[PDB]
Amino acid sequence: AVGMGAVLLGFLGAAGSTMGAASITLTVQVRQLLSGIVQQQSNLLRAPEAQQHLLQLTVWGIKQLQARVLAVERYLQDQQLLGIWGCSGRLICCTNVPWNASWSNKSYSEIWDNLTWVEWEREISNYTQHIYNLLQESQNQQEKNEQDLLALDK
Amino acid sequence: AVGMGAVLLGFLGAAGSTMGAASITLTVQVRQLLSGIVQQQSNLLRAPEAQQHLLQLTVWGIKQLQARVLAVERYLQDQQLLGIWGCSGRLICCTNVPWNASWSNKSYSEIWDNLTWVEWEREISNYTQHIYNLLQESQNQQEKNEQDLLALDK
Amino acid sequence: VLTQSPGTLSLSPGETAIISCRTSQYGSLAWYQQRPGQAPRLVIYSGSTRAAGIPDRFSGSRWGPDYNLTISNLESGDFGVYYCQQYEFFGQGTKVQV
Amino acid sequence: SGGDLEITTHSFNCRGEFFYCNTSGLFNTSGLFNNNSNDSSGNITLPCKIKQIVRMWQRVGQAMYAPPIAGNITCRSRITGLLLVRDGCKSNETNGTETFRPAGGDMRDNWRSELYKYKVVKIKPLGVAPTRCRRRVVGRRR
Amino acid sequence: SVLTQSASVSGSLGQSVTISCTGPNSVCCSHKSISWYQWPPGRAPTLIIYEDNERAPGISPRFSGYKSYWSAYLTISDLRPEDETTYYCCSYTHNSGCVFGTGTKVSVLGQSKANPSVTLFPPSSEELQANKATLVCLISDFYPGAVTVAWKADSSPVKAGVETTTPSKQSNNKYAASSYLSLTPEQWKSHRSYSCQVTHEGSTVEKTVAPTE
Amino acid sequence: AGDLWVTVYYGVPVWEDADTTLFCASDAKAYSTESHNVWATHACVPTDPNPQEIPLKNVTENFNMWKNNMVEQMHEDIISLWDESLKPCVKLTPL
Amino acid sequence: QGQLVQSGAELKKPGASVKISCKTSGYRFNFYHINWIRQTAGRGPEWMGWISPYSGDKNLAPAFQDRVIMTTDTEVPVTSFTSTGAAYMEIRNLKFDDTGTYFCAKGLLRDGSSTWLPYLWGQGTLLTVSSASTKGPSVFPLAPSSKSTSGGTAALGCLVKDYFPEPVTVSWNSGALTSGVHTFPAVLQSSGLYSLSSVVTVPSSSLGTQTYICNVNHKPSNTKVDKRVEPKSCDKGLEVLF
Amino acid sequence: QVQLVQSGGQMKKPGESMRISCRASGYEFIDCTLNWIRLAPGKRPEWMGWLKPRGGAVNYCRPLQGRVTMTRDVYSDTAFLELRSLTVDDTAVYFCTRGKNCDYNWDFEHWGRGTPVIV
Amino acid sequence: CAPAGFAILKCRDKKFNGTGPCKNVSTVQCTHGIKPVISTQLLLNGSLAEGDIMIRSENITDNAKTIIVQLKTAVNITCTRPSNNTRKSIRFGPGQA
Ligand SMILES: *[C@@H]1O[C@H](CO)[C@@H](O[C@@H]2O[C@H](CO)[C@@H](O[C@@H]3O[C@H](CO[C@H]4O[C@H](CO[C@H]5O[C@H](CO)[C@@H](O)[C@H](O)[C@@H]5O[C@H]5O[C@H](CO)[C@@H](O)[C@H](O)[C@@H]5O)[C@@H](O)[C@H](O[C@H]5O[C@H](CO)[C@@H](O)[C@H](O)[C@@H]5O[C@H]5O[C@H](CO)[C@@H](O)[C@H](O)[C@@H]5O)[C@@H]4O)[C@@H](O)[C@H](O[C@H]4O[C@H](CO)[C@@H](O)[C@H](O)[C@@H]4O[C@H]4O[C@H](CO)[C@@H](O)[C@H](O)[C@@H]4O[C@H]4O[C@H](CO)[C@@H](O)[C@H](O)[C@@H]4O)[C@@H]3O)[C@H](O)[C@H]2NC(C)=O)[C@H](O)[C@H]1NC(C)=O
Ligand SMILES: *[C@@H]1O[C@H](CO)[C@@H](O[C@@H]2O[C@H](CO)[C@@H](O[C@@H]3O[C@H](CO[C@H]4O[C@H](CO[C@H]5O[C@H](CO)[C@@H](O)[C@H](O)[C@@H]5O[C@H]5O[C@H](CO)[C@@H](O)[C@H](O)[C@@H]5O)[C@@H](O)[C@H](O[C@H]5O[C@H](CO)[C@@H](O)[C@H](O)[C@@H]5O[C@H]5O[C@H](CO)[C@@H](O)[C@H](O)[C@@H]5O)[C@@H]4O)[C@@H](O)[C@H](O[C@H]4O[C@H](CO)[C@@H](O)[C@H](O)[C@@H]4O[C@H]4O[C@H](CO)[C@@H](O)[C@H](O)[C@@H]4O)[C@@H]3O)[C@H](O)[C@H]2NC(C)=O)[C@H](O)[C@H]1NC(C)=O
Ligand SMILES: *[C@@H]1O[C@H](CO)[C@@H](O[C@@H]2O[C@H](CO)[C@@H](O[C@@H]3O[C@H](CO[C@H]4O[C@H](CO)[C@@H](O)[C@H](O[C@H]5O[C@H](CO)[C@@H](O)[C@H](O)[C@@H]5O[C@H]5O[C@H](CO)[C@@H](O)[C@H](O)[C@@H]5O)[C@@H]4O)[C@@H](O)[C@H](O[C@H]4O[C@H](CO)[C@@H](O)[C@H](O)[C@@H]4O[C@H]4O[C@H](CO)[C@@H](O)[C@H](O)[C@@H]4O[C@H]4O[C@H](CO)[C@@H](O)[C@H](O)[C@@H]4O)[C@@H]3O)[C@H](O)[C@H]2NC(C)=O)[C@H](O)[C@H]1NC(C)=O
Ligand SMILES: *[C@@H]1O[C@H](CO)[C@@H](O[C@@H]2O[C@H](CO)[C@@H](O[C@@H]3O[C@H](CO[C@H]4O[C@H](CO[C@H]5O[C@H](CO)[C@@H](O)[C@H](O)[C@@H]5O[C@H]5O[C@H](CO)[C@@H](O)[C@H](O)[C@@H]5O)[C@@H](O)[C@H](O[C@H]5O[C@H](CO)[C@@H](O)[C@H](O)[C@@H]5O)[C@@H]4O)[C@@H](O)[C@H](O[C@H]4O[C@H](CO)[C@@H](O)[C@H](O)[C@@H]4O[C@H]4O[C@H](CO)[C@@H](O)[C@H](O)[C@@H]4O)[C@@H]3O)[C@H](O)[C@H]2NC(C)=O)[C@H](O)[C@H]1NC(C)=O
Ligand SMILES: *[C@@H]1O[C@H](CO)[C@@H](O[C@@H]2O[C@H](CO)[C@@H](O[C@@H]3O[C@H](CO[C@H]4O[C@H](CO[C@H]5O[C@H](CO)[C@@H](O)[C@H](O)[C@@H]5O)[C@@H](O)[C@H](O[C@H]5O[C@H](CO)[C@@H](O)[C@H](O)[C@@H]5O)[C@@H]4O)[C@@H](O)[C@H](O[C@H]4O[C@H](CO)[C@@H](O)[C@H](O)[C@@H]4O[C@H]4O[C@H](CO)[C@@H](O)[C@H](O)[C@@H]4O)[C@@H]3O)[C@H](O)[C@H]2NC(C)=O)[C@H](O)[C@H]1NC(C)=O
Ligand SMILES: *[C@@H]1O[C@H](CO)[C@@H](O[C@@H]2O[C@H](CO)[C@@H](O[C@@H]3O[C@H](CO)[C@@H](O)[C@H](O)[C@@H]3O)[C@H](O)[C@H]2NC(C)=O)[C@H](O)[C@H]1NC(C)=O
Ligand SMILES: *[C@@H]1O[C@H](CO)[C@@H](O[C@@H]2O[C@H](CO)[C@@H](O)[C@H](O)[C@H]2NC(C)=O)[C@H](O)[C@H]1NC(C)=O
Ligand SMILES: *[C@@H]1O[C@H](CO)[C@@H](O)[C@H](O)[C@H]1NC(C)=O
Repeated sequence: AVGMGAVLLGFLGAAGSTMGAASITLTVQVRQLLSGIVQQQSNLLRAPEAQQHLLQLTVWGIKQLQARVLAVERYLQDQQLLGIWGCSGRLICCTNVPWNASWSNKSYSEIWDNLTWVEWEREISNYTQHIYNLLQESQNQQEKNEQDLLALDK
Repeated sequence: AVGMGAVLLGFLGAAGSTMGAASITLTVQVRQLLSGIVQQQSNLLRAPEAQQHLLQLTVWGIKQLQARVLAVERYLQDQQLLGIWGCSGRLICCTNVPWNASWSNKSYSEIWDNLTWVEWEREISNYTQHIYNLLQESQNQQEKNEQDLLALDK
Repeated sequence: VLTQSPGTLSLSPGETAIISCRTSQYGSLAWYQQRPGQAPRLVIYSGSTRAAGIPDRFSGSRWGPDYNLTISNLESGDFGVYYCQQYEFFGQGTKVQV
Repeated sequence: SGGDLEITTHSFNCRGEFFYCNTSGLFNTSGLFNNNSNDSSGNITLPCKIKQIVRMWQRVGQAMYAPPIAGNITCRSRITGLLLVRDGCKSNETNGTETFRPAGGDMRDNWRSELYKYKVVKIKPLGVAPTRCRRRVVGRRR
Repeated sequence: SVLTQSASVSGSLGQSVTISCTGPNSVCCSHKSISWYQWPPGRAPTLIIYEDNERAPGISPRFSGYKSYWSAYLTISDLRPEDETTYYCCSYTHNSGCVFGTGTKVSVLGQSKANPSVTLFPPSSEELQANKATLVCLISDFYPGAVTVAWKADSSPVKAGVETTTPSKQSNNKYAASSYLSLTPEQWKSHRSYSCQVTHEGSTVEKTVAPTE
Repeated sequence: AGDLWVTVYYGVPVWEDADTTLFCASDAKAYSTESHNVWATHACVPTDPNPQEIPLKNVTENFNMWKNNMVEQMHEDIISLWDESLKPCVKLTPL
Repeated sequence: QGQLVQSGAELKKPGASVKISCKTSGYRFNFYHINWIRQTAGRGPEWMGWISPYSGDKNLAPAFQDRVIMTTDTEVPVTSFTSTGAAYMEIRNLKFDDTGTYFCAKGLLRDGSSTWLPYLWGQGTLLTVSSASTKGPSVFPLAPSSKSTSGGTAALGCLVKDYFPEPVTVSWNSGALTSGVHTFPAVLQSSGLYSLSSVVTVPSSSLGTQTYICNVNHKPSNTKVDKRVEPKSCDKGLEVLF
Repeated sequence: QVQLVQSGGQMKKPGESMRISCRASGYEFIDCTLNWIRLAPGKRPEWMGWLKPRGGAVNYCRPLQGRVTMTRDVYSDTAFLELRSLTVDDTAVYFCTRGKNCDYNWDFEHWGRGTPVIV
Repeated sequence: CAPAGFAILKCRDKKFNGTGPCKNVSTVQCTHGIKPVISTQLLLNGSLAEGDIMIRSENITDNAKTIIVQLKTAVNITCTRPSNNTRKSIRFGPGQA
């Protein structure tokens, strides 16, 4: 177990660690999704305007743009998803959806004190998108209930 | 009226339906804004790296990039707007702004049980951006009031 | 390196034939049939995997040093001599004829 | 055993001029080590051939003319690995042996030679798991 | 052990039965976590309970746990033929080895009965070629296991050379034993009738083999 | 009226094997802008002075150098840089 | 899926040294502690120590802190979440009453108040510390015997005699036949030797056709025996059917 | 589909040489490895050597080391093989052969039509 | 370098075979400095093996797949074109030379 300042530097640092221990490092994985791995000892000037010639159409030029856009392309998908689950701006979000033993019948400690996330995500590999569908179906049945409430509410 | 799992598949499915009924389908319209229309029976591998030649500068290559970026370009505008209205991460957001009969003087049911959204948005077509301006002006008069509060609060 | 057993064995269109092949060291084992005029056509290559246009009649099997090749419903169009390949090493060969 | 010059020789460039050195000397064999009283051992020199009009990657890409560098040139590289290929057929089981020869046909092996220790993965930040926490007005009695 | 659990407890099939564990303030119980193992003698144990309240994976809710300030307990309900083994408790901390209990053997009352399947064999030619010949008798598939032996050569109580084994439980959930008789081929030829009789809940069945009768 | 619910975590430390576009980063030590390189072009982003290599404790990962898109990526980059570099240069066909 | 396999049985002079093995498989080795427990002669079970394959952190009971020596090998990765590993225990200066069944057992959890807790136990490894020498199993075959002759059933087997120390592992038909087999225990005779019997319950029909062979072995005396059971019975007990 | 059309089988005499071509189609001639497997009366199908048409890289079978010479015109997509010091025993029908895929040469799904040389 | 949300994994095993598990891994966003050397038979100016010299192949038995050797200690090779060749510019218009 390391310090709060090291946690920031340790991208994928709780990969082989137990699922419960991984939660201190949620932010550091998130930050990587757009900015890549964090830099400590050196922090150069990352501002705009570094293309002073026709170099934006070269091999690397195109490649970089593709990598830049893909990076945000993907980030938004993850956000939009969390959004339509009603978990916007939450690194840990409780839902209305009850867990299913068919998905997994492990106790808290059988998971959180015994499994790594990739290990567990491999167990839930099959039932994942279906859950993603319930998460979203829940959110709707919530929005429905609100309009329901706005009707009785004069 | 269809099932929770069908609601997910029915993009623009409450288009001709009454405004009150459209609320169960808010998430499904949102998801389309970035990922397009959902796919059910088939879900292929949409990962990166499918451009193995100089094809990124061709007709379709450029066209795709334009469509990809425009898609997120627009998504953010809708978000940033909701954000500066104080409605971030909300599919239904209450405001402080009172409704104006000049905008519309229909009762709840005269709208929600009688109109489709596009039908209604056509009625409010004129007074919309002005509202968008009040929504934002409200948010500011809120932020002002908070700093006001932080001053008296020692 | 490959002792393609048995030596030679021809039989009727009804009886289901079986050809085996011993193995020295590990490696993908395939089979080919040399029909009249034609070239040795690939029929079974990885072991249990069939080639392009090969019917269910042909079926490969077994684990370890030995490996089998089985076909029922034999025909005059299924005549010719087979071979057992491993890397660049071939087997003796076994045939079905008149 | 054969092929384009670039494949049947050691090819490279020093300061821009492209070389084709006869690796025959490097592969005579000399496997049994006696050392000969540490004699007959200085440098081992390979005849090199030099060419200017040059086409890499075969068909993809055009032919290049390498302009000559004026004056004599010499570069020193460090040999960090080799690309070999085995002659394979049935031979004397006891006590026979296999022979190896150099190969340089596909440049991808040069790239595999350095990249072997790397692989790229995609990160999957979303994760889902059971918990005794419900939504709305409850997080288990509070 | 210092941590003393009960000697032996009796339970009734279908119902419950409890096992207690206790010792001085040191080995128990406050600020000490308690576990439970079923430990079928001759086989590797099985963890039933580990955090007093908590059950190991795949364990039935039948087995339940409770620790008071001075004692640990272990309820085991819907009793079965497999629960006739001996169980163990243990007191441990988050960073210290287990302090196993004294052990508790369990009896599941009100279960069915079975009769000892005898199979008497003669001393083979190899034995008779030594010359040292021994008789081989073996009872199996019987319970309750509380049985007793009585060999009879010409209806006489035999003493020297007669070795019996203590009855062991089986995969058939029943108890089984075995007894021998070491003599010479000269004695074997002959002393009337060499009988192998054994008793169980009154039923004293006999399976005899002799060289003449 | 339940016991356990789906709980959603963002920033979860998981990865899957993947093929993607890789851009280039150069050591930027090439002072001379005049004498510019065919592979380390101006489009290469400047290197990090400190290359941060994070040890993945408790992680065992399978590799296979013989099925690695990186080399095909690297290979096609190489031959594309070489082509782009003589694209502006003078044709010698009168010879 | 996990699996801990211990070493074979050993017979040691009192005052001698010995090292017991524990080869793991099916799970990540360094993820869990390996424990050591022994079943004493008259002291029941007895946790000796545990050790972390990952950190090397040991915890030895005061009793053995200067008697036994816990050590481990480095794990060999098999899959992303499985690895082989080996754990050891050298209990030197072997006193008496050390004769018993020695167990290794992997921990329960990876983080919590019960991480090291013995969950997956091994096979055991019977130790016999003694002056007494070693003696092999005098294997003889048992003739066929029909118990319920009215139906036609019967039983055959092999008798293991005059050996020490325990144990003896029997098998049938080169280690293939499993149905009807039944290995009985044994007792300490006056001399000191042990002696068991293994029965495989099969009728008197497939006698002259099917083959039955007892594959007996004894690791302490290092013997491996194969015996053919003779299909013959000159007695009034079985001779009814024919 | 791919196909490997071949030359006509010439008539030869011992102590001489022969050259038999093989034109490929339907695939990128360079990307995949081509072999030469001849078939004589009764003997196991004899592989002589593979040819990687990238840089003419080759690997000949031991008994044929000295006589065999596999080349290619990468422009006409033609595969060439010369065989000097002829014998009545090395007489056979010749088949240029490429594998199933470029990841493995030894599953010869694609054979060329036989070329019959007579000695 | 990989895009954001992606990462490169570096095998730090000192006696690595190429395929299979790696006990010692480390994530990086960028590959270390790799010089694009184009050479044949001999691999020049590259990375030596840490443990000892290494042989790698998809399967050695498949003679049709290249053996890739990695030395532990490098071997200097010094090549040269020793002649003092003077060069001339030959122009053909407009200024093309
Ligand atoms: C592997 O690896 C290895 C290692 O790494 C490698 O090798 C390498 O290589 C490299 C490359 O190639 C190299 O480098 C090079 O070198 C060279 C030489 O040097 C020298 O000299 C110089 C000068 O120069 C001059 O001289 C010479 C002789 O000497 C000649 O040859 C030349 O030509 C020139 O001439 C001139 O003059 C004259 C008079 O004299 C006249 O006549 C004429 O006309 C002219 O004018 C010098 O400078 C140098 O010096 C250096 O060194 C020293 C020591 O030795 C020092 O003292 C000094 O300072 C210097 O150093 C520095 O740096 C370093 C680093 O580097 C450091 O360490 C130090 O400290 C310092 O800082 C000598 O002495 C040269 O020349 C070159 O240069 C060039 O190149 C580059 C690139 O590479 C660049 O950058 C520059 O700028 C230049 O450029 C040029 O060229 C190019 C091509 O080449 C081009 O591209 C450009 O554009 C330009 O061009 C121009 O010019 C030319 C001429 O030059 C012409 O042709 C054109 O047309 C235009 O006009 C470089 O530097 C090295 O050396 C090597 N090393 C070894 C060890 O070997 C290899 O390669 C590899 N391999 C593989 C396979 O990869
Ligand atoms: C197999 O193949 C292999 C590869 O294919 C073969 O490898 C080759 O082996 C050869 C030897 O076997 C190697 O040859 C060695 O070369 C060096 C070169 O140093 C000289 O050049 C330096 C830079 O160039 C200047 O000089 C050249 C030549 O004159 C000019 O052309 C340049 O223009 C440039 O000119 C400047 O300098 C001059 C003055 O020299 C000025 O007038 C100009 O205006 C310019 O300013 C240069 O830095 C050196 O200068 C030092 O040495 C001078 C004397 O030579 C001295 O006057 C200088 O003051 C200076 O000394 C001071 O500065 C240095 C700076 O580092 C300090 O370290 C030093 O202490 C002083 O403070 C030099 O001009 C050459 O020096 C070597 O000579 C040594 O080895 C030979 C071997 O026969 C010995 O016999 C010599 O005694 C000598 O030993 C020295 O070291 C001893 C200690 O170890 C010491 O005790 C001695 O007293 C002595 O100082 C070699 O000749 C060749 O490089 C190599 N090639 C490659 C690619 O590897 C291999 O041979 C082959 N084998 C077989 C079996 O086939
Ligand atoms: C590229 O090049 C590479 C090489 O560089 C190629 O790689 C290999 O490819 C092959 C397939 O092409 C892979 O598959 C292996 O196939 C083996 C074939 O086994 C057969 O033949 C043997 C012949 O001896 C036979 O024993 C086997 O049957 C036995 O088991 C059954 C079930 O018990 C029984 O019914 C039989 O009668 C046999 O058992 C009797 O006989 C035994 C004789 O020794 C007795 O010991 C036994 O008690 C009984 O009396 C079978 O018919 C197969 O064996 C291989 O299994 C390996 O590897 C597996 C992983 O792939 C692993 O899961 C297995 O457990 C086994 O591992 C063994 O060795 C390691 C060594 O450390 C141990 O750690 C293991 O625990 C295990 O050893 C124990 O178990 C043994 C059996 O009980 C026992 O003898 C031993 O003492 C230990 O107790 C494979 O499945 C092969 O994996 C590839 N790699 C290697 C390295 O070989 C590759 O193909 C090529 N590429 C291409 C495209 O071709
Ligand atoms: C391929 O071909 C190549 C070309 O032929 C070939 O390249 C050459 O290889 C050699 C190696 O064999 C290169 O290195 C040389 O090594 C000699 C031995 O090095 C030992 O000494 C080092 C320094 O020791 C300091 O500390 C000691 C502590 O007491 C002192 O006693 C020393 O006096 C010295 O003092 C320090 O402190 C002083 C304080 O007052 C200070 O002044 C002084 O400058 C210095 O800082 C040790 O570090 C080293 O040991 C290390 O490694 C071992 C394990 O290997 C560890 O156990 C140790 O703990 C330690 O980490 C060695 O014991 C050097 O003598 C030789 O000196 C040159 O460099 C020094 C500066 O370092 C110069 O001052 C000096 O003039 C020498 O000339 C250099 O400069 C000139 C002018 O610029 C230049 O022309 C010349 O080429 C050279 O660079 C040198 O370091 C050699 O440099 C390579 N040359 C080239 C051109 O590349 C290659 O090996 C071939 N490879 C193959 C595979 O074939
Ligand atoms: C990679 O994989 C590996 C393997 O899976 C992972 O390692 C695992 O990490 C977890 C969590 O760190 C471990 O669980 C913990 O185990 C310890 C065991 O205690 C041992 O160490 C004690 C000291 O620990 C410090 O020192 C060691 C170096 O030795 C450091 O490595 C540690 O980090 C600590 O800084 C030591 O005191 C103990 O020894 C005893 O006996 C010896 C011999 O007689 C004496 O010398 C000692 O004095 C002592 O008497 C012992 O050897 C537990 O202590 C932990 O329990 C605390 O935390 C639990 C929750 O996590 C909680 O349930 C416990 O009750 C306890 O709670 C703490 O807080 C309470 C708050 O009220 C306090 O009241 C309480 O007293 C206590 O302070 C925990 O169970 C795994 O064992 C370990 N796995 C292995 C195989 O070793 C690793 O995490 C993975 N990831 C990475 C990135 O590496
Ligand atoms: C820590 O997590 C691992 C999983 O990575 C747990 O291991 C798993 O345990 C179960 C039994 O508890 C093993 O078998 C199961 O069997 C039942 C039938 O009896 C079957 O229905 C299940 O699907 C499952 O197969 C399972 O194989 C095993 N997994 C592995 C990879 O070994 C482990 O128990 C957890 N630790 C604790 C203390 O709970
Ligand atoms: C999750 O559920 C499976 C069954 O779906 C559990 O399997 C147990 O297997 C043992 C084997 O002896 C049975 O006795 C139990 O009755 C089974 N339990 C159930 C609930 O059926 C498995 O143990 C459970 N836990 C894990 C971690 O997989
Ligand atoms: C190897 O070839 C080199 C060529 O430079 C020569 O000097 C050397 O004598 C040769 N050795 C043998 C054993 O042929």
